Amino acid sequence: GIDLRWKHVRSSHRKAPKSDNVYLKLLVKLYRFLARRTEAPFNKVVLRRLFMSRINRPPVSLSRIARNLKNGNEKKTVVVVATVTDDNRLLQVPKMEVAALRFTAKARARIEAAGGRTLTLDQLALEKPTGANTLLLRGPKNAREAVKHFGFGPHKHKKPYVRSKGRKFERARGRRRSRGFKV
Amino acid sequence: IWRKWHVKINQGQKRFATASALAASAVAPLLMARGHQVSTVPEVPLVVDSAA
Amino acid sequence: VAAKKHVPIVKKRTKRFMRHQSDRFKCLDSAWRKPKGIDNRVRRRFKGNLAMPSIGYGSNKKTKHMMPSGHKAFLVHNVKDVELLLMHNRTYAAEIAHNVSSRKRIDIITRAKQLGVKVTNAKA
Amino acid sequence: IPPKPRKILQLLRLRQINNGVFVKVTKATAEMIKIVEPWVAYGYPNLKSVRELIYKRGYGKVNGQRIPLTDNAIIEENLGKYGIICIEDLIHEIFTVGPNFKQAANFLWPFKLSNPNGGFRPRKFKHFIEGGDLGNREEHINALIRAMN
Amino acid sequence: SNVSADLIWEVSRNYNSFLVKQRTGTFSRDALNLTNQHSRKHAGFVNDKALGIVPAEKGVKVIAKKVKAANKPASSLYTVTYKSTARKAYKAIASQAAKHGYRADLRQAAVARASAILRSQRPVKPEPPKKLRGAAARRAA
Amino acid sequence: PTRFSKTRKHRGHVSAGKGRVGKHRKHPGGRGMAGGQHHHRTNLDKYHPGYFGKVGMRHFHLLRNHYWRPSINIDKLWSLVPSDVREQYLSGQKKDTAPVIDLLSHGYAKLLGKGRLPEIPVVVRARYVSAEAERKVKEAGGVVELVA
RNA sequence: AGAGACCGAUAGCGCACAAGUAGAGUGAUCGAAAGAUGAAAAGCACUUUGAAAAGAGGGUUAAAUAGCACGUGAAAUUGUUGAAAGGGAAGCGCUUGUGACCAGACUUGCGCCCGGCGGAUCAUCCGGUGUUCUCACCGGUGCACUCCGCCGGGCUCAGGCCA
RNA sequence: CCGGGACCGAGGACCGCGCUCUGCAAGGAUGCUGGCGUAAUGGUCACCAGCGACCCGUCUUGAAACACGGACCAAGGAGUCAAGGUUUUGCGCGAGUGUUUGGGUGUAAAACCCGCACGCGUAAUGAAAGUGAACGUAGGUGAGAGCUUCGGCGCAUCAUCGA
RNA sequence: AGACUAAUCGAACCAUCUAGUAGCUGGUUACCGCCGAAGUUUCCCUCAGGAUAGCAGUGUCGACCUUCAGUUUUAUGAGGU
RNA sequence: GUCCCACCCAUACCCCGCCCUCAGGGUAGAAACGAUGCCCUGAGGAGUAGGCGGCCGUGGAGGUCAGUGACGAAGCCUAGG
Repeated sequence: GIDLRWKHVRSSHRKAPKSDNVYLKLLVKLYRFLARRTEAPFNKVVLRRLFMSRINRPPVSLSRIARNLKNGNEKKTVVVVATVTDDNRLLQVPKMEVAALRFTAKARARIEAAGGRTLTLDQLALEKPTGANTLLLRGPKNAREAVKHFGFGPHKHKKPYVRSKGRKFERARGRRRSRGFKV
Repeated sequence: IWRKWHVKINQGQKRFATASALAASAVAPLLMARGHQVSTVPEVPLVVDSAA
Repeated sequence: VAAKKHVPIVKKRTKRFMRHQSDRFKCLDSAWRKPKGIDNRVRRRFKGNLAMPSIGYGSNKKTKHMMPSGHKAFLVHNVKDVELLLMHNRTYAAEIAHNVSSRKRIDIITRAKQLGVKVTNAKA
Repeated sequence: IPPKPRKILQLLRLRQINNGVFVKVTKATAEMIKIVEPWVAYGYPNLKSVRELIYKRGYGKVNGQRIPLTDNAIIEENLGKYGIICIEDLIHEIFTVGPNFKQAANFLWPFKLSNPNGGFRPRKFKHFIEGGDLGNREEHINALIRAMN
Repeated sequence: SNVSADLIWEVSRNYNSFLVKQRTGTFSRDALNLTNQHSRKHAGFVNDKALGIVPAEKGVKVIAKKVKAANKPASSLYTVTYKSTARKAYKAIASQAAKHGYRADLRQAAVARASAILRSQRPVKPEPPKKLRGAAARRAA
Repeated sequence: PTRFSKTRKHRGHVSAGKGRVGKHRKHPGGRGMAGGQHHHRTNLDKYHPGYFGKVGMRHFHLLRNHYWRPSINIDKLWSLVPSDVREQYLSGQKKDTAPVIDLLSHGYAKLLGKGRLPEIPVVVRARYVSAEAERKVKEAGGVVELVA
């Protein structure tokens, strides 16, 4: 006997992509080699984010990129391991160079129209193998419809499951002191 | 008889796949690996000068 | 020809793990089945009963799948298949399928002798 | 085993039968040992016993792994910053309680000993005074170490 | 581009017409495959540079791949036949594969495969008659 | 595809994963929404607070066409003009001509104002307009006119 | 009328057959079982024992281990022949012993020296073609202390089982 | 410091730490010799011998039970399908997205192409008439991976004060 | 006499609605590997039954955050066996 | 009743071999690799109700082995491997 509390406990994070894209398999091979034989911490972070599922890689927009291009960051390279989406609100697009997993049709056109350049994760390793002069970005993880229903309960101010919305659907008892109580 | 026989798939995905298959038809190593006998053809994108 | 030098082969077991209570009823085959009874004496590992198969009975990875000669069986069906063993004659051995005709059986044996490949079932 | 004495045995790194560790006696640790009386036996080691144990059963914790210590390069690589570079220094630190006793003692993996050669007493779950084996026996623990080592 | 040797291995890694998979091991019936194993290193039909040896009536016949004419398969093989001497054939094959950096890792396998083919064209000795151990009493009558 | 599902892994195990003491009987607890006020109250109050009761006055023969008026904010107003013409105005090459946008032709009735507007005069023709939206378009040199 | 990622004689309609038939009930009504010799009957002439049914010879056939109880013919249960055990149950697990029967493996390989036989052709050079542009093939030139195949003798090394 | 006995031989060019330093017992066994080359070693089956071994399935706090079902064999025999929800995984496009009610065409229940409407999403709140989202570089403070001209800039997310 | 009404009577026989409902008995079909329980809280014409919280598995993300603990020592409060 | 020597054996403890699970490392100016591969190092393994992963068989459909067969396919019997 050994009197242990835990035994044969597994890991908690993904160790390989679940997708079977052939090109993504090549991209993992490149960065798995780079992370082993390079001291730059930028490479290790990029490798793990390639394994993540779609809900853990939310899209980023052109506006969010322009927000972080101030206060002395006009000359750095933006790297986003996700999709990049055009924003209809932004009227004037600044000049930038972006390395992203993929672009929408309109986002690519407007970036190069202003005088920019669109890169690729493989070209990024060829130009900046150590990731010097770069900044990483993420999308809003919690900005999803399904997240608003999480942890429903009294005094929580969450969103209920209703087949429609109107005065005939819920409200009434338990939502106003005029009919019994309130929550 | 009212079980689901047919299926529905997006027209965007249909066009993606038929374009992928055409690209793989120009690769000679892939042709051999599928069991074809192309050891005596001049060019793998074979074209005939409209004699037919 | 003789095979490569290898470590001695140990089996760890020879018996066949017969099924419980299959020696008293003719409706039960001898193939092993896991007993799921709530109060079965075999499932509870009582002393003096049949043993149960475990992963601890496995064989060495070095000598797995090899017959006492030292080779590994490979099923062949015609003379074109046996030529696949040209470069493996000290590790693999040929075996003719049971549905091969008698005429094609002697054609294969003749070809296999040129390459030095051992044939397990040739005396016919 | 009751829930409170079990937790103390976990903090002393004694999770298996016939294990052994070194502890320096203070008021903070004397009360912990007194709680688990009917589970342990302890005493005062001498020079020979500590010398034999390190040579024969000495293993070190390296990156969370049990690496047997057979070369002086292993000890220096992990205890060099505290001034210990050879296997004789490790013995010196343990036997004469030094400023870096805590790091040296925690480096050694808990010892694993076999059952005694001559056996125990007729009933081994009384106190040493009554005629058992568990409890404090002062210098008489050296004889038990010879058999179990 | 969108096609390379590495990509073709990804597509054909799991199944292809040349695969012979069964218990105790897997094999490949490929013309440009030495040792007849299924691996990226020995898969002739995917790599740009490959070697192959086929037995002739008297000696060995060696075919190689010309990287310049990949899209023209009718004229994409450089073939030559050696039927002079065992030692002379050995030297030519090794020089063909390890003097100008054309798959220098295949030097050892090409020579060994040629040695086996020539060994198989010799006359065969007669096998000694079989004996009996327990049926000797039966056949004594 | 039934070849890979959990019912195939239950072969050979008695009770098929439903338990021995509780034997998966026909309909314990009732059918549908039975017991809403008696024995399913605890679930129906932690979630769905407000199932029971009456609120508000009723409307006979409601016709939804009387209440059709989709709205559009002001920061998306410039997206209505085509791209080729749009870039000319923002770049600053016209300098003497103003566009007249017809919201009804694009399927809108009310012009709300939420974001910001660049300093180029425009003309907006809408059925309804908010109080805050009228000010922002007016201080940019433009004017809004009701059209019915 | 045309079809199927449908069933293949305990399945598919109750019915692949003289099936809403045979049969049960006063009546309304209830309602089965049952496909396959061989390519062709060529479906066994004649003799003999027997009261007869049938048997033994002899015939047809590629086959009667297909004979109208007929393609293939499993299990429960039974007969004959062979082997073995048994003082109020039998069966089973671990480990030897006796008797019967049996699969493997080994029976040579490489190299060197001497002797004998047979052949065209080893180094070198010239011409043509191909190719990874420096590596090769073909024709000619060689012509016996070189190269190749076989045979005989001698030597070193390795090779099966139990100790 | 000298004797006696038992069990074991994992690894497969060199590399390292050392010593008694022409070498070695120092990061895992080698050397010499004999009989036999087949039923001898080994494997299967039957029987005798030593020790062990209560009938399965099920409900139950508790089953070998004087608790129930089970004479034997062959074939059949039990979590399925549709509509509507929900979370997680793969894929296409992305402020948009969905061809197939329908039309054109066809080697014809396949494949290919086209568009007006419409569905969900982009704006909430009140019983209702109604009204309808920027003081600031889209705010201030404390933590934050990563980057950096070394001064600093600070994604996601957590808490808190404001508009 | 609750007797008799085709071997059927405290309400005949035949087909259909009908595969009538069951908080109640019985059964529920190949192998290996890893983790591993509960009979307790609140409400119900509730007590052979359900919802709710607890114990359990799997999928993950944020850092490898240096944070933590069924434990001892030191300082300082409460209790009525 | 009390004290003292020697000795016997558990699936428990120590050392060694082998199987699987988990964790941490090495492997491209590629003479290179079922990269889902190979090499080095450490610890652990009881289990009803229940959860997840990997594999083996049966009836059909698309592709492929230029697959076997009247010189004998499928099926059945067999203290023969």
